[PDB]
Amino acid sequence: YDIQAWKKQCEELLNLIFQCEDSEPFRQPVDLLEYPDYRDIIDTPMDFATVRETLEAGNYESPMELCKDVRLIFSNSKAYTPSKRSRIYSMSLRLSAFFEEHISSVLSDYKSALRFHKR
Ligand SMILES: Cc1cc(Cn2nc(C)ccc2=O)on1
Repeated sequence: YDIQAWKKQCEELLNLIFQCEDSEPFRQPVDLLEYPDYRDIIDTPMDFATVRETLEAGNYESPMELCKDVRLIFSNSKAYTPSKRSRIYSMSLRLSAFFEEHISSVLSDYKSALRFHKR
């Protein structure tokens, strides 16, 4: 029932994501010089360095907020892909499965801890 435990758990999961080869296209903001129409398709760019920085700055109140930003990385990849068979989009689907597999217990533990706090 540790209300704060999610933060270190998210730091560790981000470290695992950074060591994954599938995260390479998502580690830094999408290069607007290489994809000049990116902002015509994507309203809110997101990447894993921005997520890690937001977490380290103490600018996430809960793992749900972190999860919303990570999911935005994947939805942006899906929205920008010209094909569901593209390399970057295919990497995003594997990385998303890995993320969802690991974030589930973090969210469950946090919500359980908060319910215990308000019992
Ligand atoms: C994340 C992310 C990276 C890209 C942009 N992109 N990158 C390459 C190498 C080829 C096609 C292409 O669309 O789009 N979202």
